Amino acid sequence: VERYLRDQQLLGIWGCSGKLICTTAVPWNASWSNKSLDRIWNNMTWMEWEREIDNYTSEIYTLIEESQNQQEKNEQELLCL
Amino acid sequence: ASMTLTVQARNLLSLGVWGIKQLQARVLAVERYLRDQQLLGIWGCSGKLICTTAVPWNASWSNKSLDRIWNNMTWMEWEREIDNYTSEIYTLIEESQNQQEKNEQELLCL
Amino acid sequence: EKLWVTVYYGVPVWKDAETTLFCASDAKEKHNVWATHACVPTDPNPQEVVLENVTEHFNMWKNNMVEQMQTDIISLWDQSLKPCVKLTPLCVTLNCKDVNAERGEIKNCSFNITTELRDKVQKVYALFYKLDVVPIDNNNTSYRLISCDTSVITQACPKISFEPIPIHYCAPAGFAILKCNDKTFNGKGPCKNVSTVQCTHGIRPVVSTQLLLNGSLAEEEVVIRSDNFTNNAKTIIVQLKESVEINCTRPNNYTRKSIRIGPGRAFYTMGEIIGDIRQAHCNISRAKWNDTLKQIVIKLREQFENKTIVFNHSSGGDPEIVMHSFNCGGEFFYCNSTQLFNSTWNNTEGNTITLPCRIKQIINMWQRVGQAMYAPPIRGQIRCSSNITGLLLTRDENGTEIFRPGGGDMRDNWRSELYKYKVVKIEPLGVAPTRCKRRGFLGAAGSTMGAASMTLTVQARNLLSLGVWGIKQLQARVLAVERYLRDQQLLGIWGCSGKLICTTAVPWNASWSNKSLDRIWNNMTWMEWEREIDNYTSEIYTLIEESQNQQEKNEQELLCL
Amino acid sequence: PQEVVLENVTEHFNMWKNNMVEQMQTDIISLWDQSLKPCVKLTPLCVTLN
Amino acid sequence: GQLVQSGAELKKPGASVKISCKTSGYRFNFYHINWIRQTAGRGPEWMGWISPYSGDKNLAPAFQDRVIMTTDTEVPVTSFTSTGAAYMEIRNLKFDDTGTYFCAKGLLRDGSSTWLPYLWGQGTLLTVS
Amino acid sequence: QVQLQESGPGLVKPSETLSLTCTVSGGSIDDYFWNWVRQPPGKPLECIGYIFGRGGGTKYNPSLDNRVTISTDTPNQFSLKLRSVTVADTAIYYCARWNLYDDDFGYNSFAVWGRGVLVTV
Amino acid sequence: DIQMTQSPSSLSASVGDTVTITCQARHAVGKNLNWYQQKPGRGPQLLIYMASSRHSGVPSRFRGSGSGREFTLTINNLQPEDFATYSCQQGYTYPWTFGQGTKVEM
Ligand SMILES: *[C@@H]1O[C@H](CO)[C@@H](O[C@@H]2O[C@H](CO)[C@@H](O[C@@H]3O[C@H](CO[C@H]4O[C@H](CO)[C@@H](O)[C@H](O)[C@@H]4O)[C@@H](O)[C@H](O[C@H]4O[C@H](CO)[C@@H](O)[C@H](O)[C@@H]4O)[C@@H]3O)[C@H](O)[C@H]2NC(C)=O)[C@H](O)[C@H]1NC(C)=O
Ligand SMILES: *[C@@H]1O[C@H](CO)[C@@H](O[C@@H]2O[C@H](CO)[C@@H](O)[C@H](O)[C@H]2NC(C)=O)[C@H](O)[C@H]1NC(C)=O
Ligand SMILES: *[C@@H]1O[C@H](CO)[C@@H](O[C@@H]2O[C@H](CO)[C@@H](O)[C@H](O)[C@H]2NC(C)=O)[C@H](O)[C@H]1NC(C)=O
Ligand SMILES: *[C@@H]1O[C@H](CO)[C@@H](O)[C@H](O)[C@H]1NC(C)=O
Ligand SMILES: *[C@@H]1O[C@H](CO)[C@@H](O)[C@H](O)[C@H]1NC(C)=O
Ligand SMILES: *[C@@H]1O[C@H](CO)[C@@H](O)[C@H](O)[C@H]1NC(C)=O
Ligand SMILES: *[C@@H]1O[C@H](CO)[C@@H](O)[C@H](O)[C@H]1NC(C)=O
Ligand SMILES: *[C@@H]1O[C@H](CO)[C@@H](O)[C@H](O)[C@H]1NC(C)=O
Ligand SMILES: *[C@@H]1O[C@H](CO)[C@@H](O)[C@H](O)[C@H]1NC(C)=O
Ligand SMILES: *[C@@H]1O[C@H](CO)[C@@H](O)[C@H](O)[C@H]1NC(C)=O
Ligand SMILES: *[C@@H]1O[C@H](CO)[C@@H](O)[C@H](O)[C@H]1NC(C)=O
Ligand SMILES: *[C@@H]1O[C@H](CO)[C@@H](O)[C@H](O)[C@H]1NC(C)=O
Ligand SMILES: *[C@@H]1O[C@H](CO)[C@@H](O)[C@H](O)[C@H]1NC(C)=O
Ligand SMILES: *[C@@H]1O[C@H](CO)[C@@H](O)[C@H](O)[C@H]1NC(C)=O
Ligand SMILES: *[C@@H]1O[C@H](CO)[C@@H](O)[C@H](O)[C@H]1NC(C)=O
Ligand SMILES: *[C@@H]1O[C@H](CO)[C@@H](O)[C@H](O)[C@H]1NC(C)=O
Ligand SMILES: *[C@@H]1O[C@H](CO)[C@@H](O)[C@H](O)[C@H]1NC(C)=O
Ligand SMILES: *[C@@H]1O[C@H](CO)[C@@H](O)[C@H](O)[C@H]1NC(C)=O
Repeated sequence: VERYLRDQQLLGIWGCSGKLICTTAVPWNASWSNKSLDRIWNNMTWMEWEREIDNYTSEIYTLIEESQNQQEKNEQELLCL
Repeated sequence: ASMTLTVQARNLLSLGVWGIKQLQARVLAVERYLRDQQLLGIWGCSGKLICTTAVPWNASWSNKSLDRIWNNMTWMEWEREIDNYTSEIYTLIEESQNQQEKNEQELLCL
Repeated sequence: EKLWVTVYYGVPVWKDAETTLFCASDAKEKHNVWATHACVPTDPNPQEVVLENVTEHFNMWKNNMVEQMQTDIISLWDQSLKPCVKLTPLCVTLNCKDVNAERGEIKNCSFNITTELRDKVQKVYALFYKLDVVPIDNNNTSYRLISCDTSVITQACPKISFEPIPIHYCAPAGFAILKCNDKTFNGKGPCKNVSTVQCTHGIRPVVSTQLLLNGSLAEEEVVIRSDNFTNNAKTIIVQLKESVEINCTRPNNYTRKSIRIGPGRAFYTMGEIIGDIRQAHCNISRAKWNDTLKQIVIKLREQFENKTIVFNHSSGGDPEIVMHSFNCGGEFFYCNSTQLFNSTWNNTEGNTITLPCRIKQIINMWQRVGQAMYAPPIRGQIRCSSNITGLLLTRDENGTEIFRPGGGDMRDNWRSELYKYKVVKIEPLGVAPTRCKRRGFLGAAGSTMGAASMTLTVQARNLLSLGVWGIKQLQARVLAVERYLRDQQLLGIWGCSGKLICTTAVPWNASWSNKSLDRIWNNMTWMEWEREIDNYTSEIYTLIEESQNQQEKNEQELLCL
Repeated sequence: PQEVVLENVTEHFNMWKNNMVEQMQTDIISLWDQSLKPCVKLTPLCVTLN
Repeated sequence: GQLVQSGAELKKPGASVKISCKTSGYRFNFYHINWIRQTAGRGPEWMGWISPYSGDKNLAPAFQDRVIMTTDTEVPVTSFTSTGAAYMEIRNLKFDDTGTYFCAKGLLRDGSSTWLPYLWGQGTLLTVS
Repeated sequence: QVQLQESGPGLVKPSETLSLTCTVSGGSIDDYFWNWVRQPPGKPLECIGYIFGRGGGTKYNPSLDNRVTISTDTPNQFSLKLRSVTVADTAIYYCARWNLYDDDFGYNSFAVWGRGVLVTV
Repeated sequence: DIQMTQSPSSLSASVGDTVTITCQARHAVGKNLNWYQQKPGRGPQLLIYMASSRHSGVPSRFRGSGSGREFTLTINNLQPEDFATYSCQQGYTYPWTFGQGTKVEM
């Protein structure tokens, strides 16, 4: 129960609660991985990709949660008047 | 503060005297978070960190301008100021949601 | 015509289920045997929504609450006696002589106690009742305690009180208690006036046999309840309108001496006789009992046809089984209830019935063997003031029915009270056809489909969310959270992130229900509908999951490119 | 540790009323009693000593 | 569901009559029960409907001072069925009141067509001569 | 593999003493109640009495007006003495082992029965 | 003493059927009931002790349960070796009364 709640909460803060694949507004920073989509999607396994960018992964998580969702979610509330 | 309210949300889920106690603590945390999710759900604000509700600010609670409510006041001062009336706000939100939902489509689209 | 499946969450539906309920005590410490600490404080005001149009079927004789109460009271009794002194070094051979006066009921017994000091052997004198003392030889003076050879005798702590306190049982989240508010209810059958309560009325767990002491009374007439009424050997619970009164007294005044067993442990026993040796003479007003027997035999003639009804005493045997047994004052009485059932009715001496009673200290409770409790004596007279509230009758051949005071285990002492309450599991999820595409709790349960679909909010809000009682509560709460996450995951896989009412757009086949929307959203309760589509529930659920989410998800995956 | 300093906060700390303290008190007593519990009692040695 | 009525009856002018309707196999409380009379010389007409849940009554305008309707309380026999009864009494019979009186159980509990009679009995022959 | 064998006369006239002996094979007598029981024809089994261990406390069915005495004779034989036997006492008599301990199979039950001997009058 | 009765007094059954025997106590006995099997030429055998525990070596098919004064022995998948006289006994008060006995016939 704890693990499932952790995953669902993490999806919730990112605004992706109802999607298996969700697209965010974070631009890809080349310092995380400066590789083309052919060099990623047809070269690596998910294991290799996840090991490659672990600390960078934590950085991505804090960026998706901290700014993108919140900035897109507060603006809306001030742009409906 | 109203920009840094998603960092205070990913940390609500982390025999013998260190037996029942730890499991109780975990079930406690889980129960609190599930109750808060249920609260947001029944009000119809699921999936939203902040949600906007039909209810009109009665102004009896705090006859203060937004320039002073949202600047000059930290969240602690606001909670102390409006602590007494919180029950009323929640009740308003609930009933308002209810009306905002049953009369909206639940009957038109039945 | 163009109908689609719509999923409704918060439906007022239920099915019979068995679970563990939370015990609640009146707000109003005394270390009372049934611990107050285990049970939560009661809500100041209970809520009793008067469910209208709901006619539920109740059955006292298949009710898991009664067995749960038996288990809970046994557990609390054992836990309350857990830290008290265990009388291990008192099986010693006792040299006993009859007390010079009842005759022979109290025995002056000498014995050698070998305390933990282990450099002395102390000869001590104590009085024991005859019932707790058995011979061990052809010598008329040598005896032992009655049950100390095949059991471990636990002394009850004198600080534990046995006074009844009303105990409530309250439903956990996810379940409900349906109360039958009828006045002449016969235990087993449909109930026309049903309400829903969070907790039951105050229940005094009074322990007694052949007769129910204290508690609620019937409102209309004396009520006679039995499961079959003809198999025999099935307790015929009798609830009365008016209460007779069992005033009971133990005249003898006794002094309580203490004998050291170990550092900080003492055996409390009977010191000497103060005053004359009298007998415990329970007084029941004969006239009132006359009236009660009349108001019972009339109903029994009504139920068993106009046969001659004879009230006989119980069959002879050992005192514990045959004789009535109070729990008054902290002293266990056993009263020879023979004068109360000595009448043939068909169709003059004295005005007060005096029942002799014998006091017993060593007891075997809950019909168990290998365990035994010693109740220490009480200094001073004990003066009860109880109230006749119910009877337990059992049947045994010239056209005469023989009723005797019988009974059973203590479960039958609570079927007499928890006869107007049932535990039901609520399953908030349901489906119904609609035209679209992508009051209190159960107050509208008896309402039609329409106008019950507008109150799901309250049912959804209020349905979900240390020691042995602690572990049971933890398992219960974890199970409730599991159930809640079952519902939430079912809603999520059906694409209802947060919508009590979520339309699916799955086609409404005509092999499930052929009824039109007017005959589906009116003329039926949610119960009848849920029963109707019961078989197809799995198929429908599959269609809501497989046919859409997957395809909708793939589609949305293909929309960004 | 992951300590985060709090800016613009003034809180009224008051020991001698901290639930932490009595919690650890209850805990030390519980552990000590549980640890001692299975060990041998010394009732026999109360016999008089020369 | 079944509705059973008593047999025929003959009375003189100026008398009064009460006729009883007994219901089995359906929940008497839920549905409105209403009375329809088949006249010999005019054809059928509507008398009125009664709602046992609140005891509410509604009568056609010609018979306010002629007929009074009352109802029994249902006795449950199972969870979703019950047996019950209704009674309608007419005062001051004339020759024109000869005809067949029918009960009828209403179609729906709610919606637009709750009032309408749906399920009918055999009819009771009242003769005034 | 504890076995019990009853022995004694198969015919006793009214009013003398009926004497039976149950012999324990396989194992010696141990701290379990050893019980005499009977089955009269057309009646349920009726407990007659029991003795504990090799000489010790006894108990006897109260509804026999003290006509029964049980004692241990040999470390693997015990005996039943029933006085003032009448015609009503014709029965098949069994000796049985009654367990006292809840850590073994057959707690509070006649785990071991003998074959049984028919005694008439 | 505590009177014990059982029902039915006798029943017939074939191989493979399920048989149910009800034992009723005149007074509550907790869970202290035993079920015994008797065959001609052989002493009684213990089937169940403490009203729900099978004795060692008893076939699994024999199922017995109950509480208070009411108990039931259910024999599923009746075997030819299981045709015997079944009796119930109490254990609370001494003398531990037995019961009339039910004979299972072919
Ligand atoms: C136990 O079960 C019974 C039987 O179902 C229920 O009693 C019924 O309750 C319904 C709902 O109130 C009654 O409905 C009738 O509805 C009419 C108007 O409502 C319809 O139309 C409006 C549009 O105007 C829609 O919004 C609405 O959804 C409906 O489609 C009225 O004509 C009726 O009023 C009658 O009674 C009132 C009483 O004061 C009179 O003033 C009117 O003149 C008129 O006679 C009515 O309200 C239905 O008639 C009831 N039937 C019976 C037999 O009582 C119980 O409510 C139910 N219990 C619970 C707790 O729900
Ligand atoms: C059905 O039961 C309910 C609940 O017990 C009854 O309502 C109570 O009626 C009494 C009458 O004196 C009131 O004092 C209570 O306040 C009512 N309780 C609630 C919770 O409303 C009701 O009368 C019963 N109806 C019947 C038998 O027709
Ligand atoms: C129980 O028996 C003991 C001894 O048999 C009694 O104790 C004696 O009581 C008398 C009363 O006059 C005293 O004079 C003696 O000194 C006591 N003897 C001892 C050794 O203490 C006791 O009184 C008896 N109790 C009852 C109620 O009969
Ligand atoms: C394919 O993966 C291998 C293994 O890590 C890597 O060395 C190589 O450069 C990858 N090729 C491309 C074209 O990205
Ligand atoms: C600013 O804050 C101070 C301290 O909370 C308060 O006393 C003062 O009135 C505030 N001023 C305005 C204009 O709101
Ligand atoms: C032990 O009790 C016996 C009982 O006969 C008695 O004779 C003896 O004196 C007692 N011994 C002591 C040391 O008190
Ligand atoms: C009552 O018991 C008798 C015993 O013969 C049985 O036939 C009958 O079916 C039972 N009735 C009910 C309602 O259980
Ligand atoms: C117990 O003492 C009280 C003191 O008032 C007295 O009334 C009573 O009679 C005494 N009991 C006996 C049996 O003498
Ligand atoms: C009970 O009745 C007897 C009759 O003699 C009387 O002496 C005694 O005081 C009565 N007891 C009570 C408690 O009323
Ligand atoms: C029982 O005791 C009460 C105490 O108030 C008294 O009023 C009543 O008369 C007594 N009953 C009898 C039958 O003596
Ligand atoms: C039952 O009562 C009758 C008198 O009505 C009596 O003769 C008979 O012995 C009683 N039976 C018992 C106590 O078993
Ligand atoms: C109750 O008293 C009567 C008085 O005749 C007596 O026969 C009977 O044995 C007593 N009952 C008990 C259980 O001692
Ligand atoms: C029962 O009533 C009869 C007849 O009045 C009487 O002789 C008998 O003694 C009564 N029984 C008891 C136990 O008092
Ligand atoms: C009522 O009690 C009286 C004595 O008060 C007794 O004579 C009478 O028989 C009793 N009534 C009945 C109906 O037996
Ligand atoms: C016992 O009955 C009397 C009758 O007046 C009543 O006042 C009293 O409250 C009752 N006691 C209980 C505990 O119900
Ligand atoms: C309403 O339900 C009842 C109960 O099954 C049934 O008799 C009746 O015909 C239903 N109404 C319609 C219009 O089908
Ligand atoms: C649903 O299953 C039940 C199981 O008892 C059966 O009686 C009923 O006929 C089934 N209904 C269907 C397939 O509609
Ligand atoms: C062991 O002793 C038992 C006693 O009955 C006997 O049956 C068995 O045959 C013995 N073992 C051997 C190997 O003979």
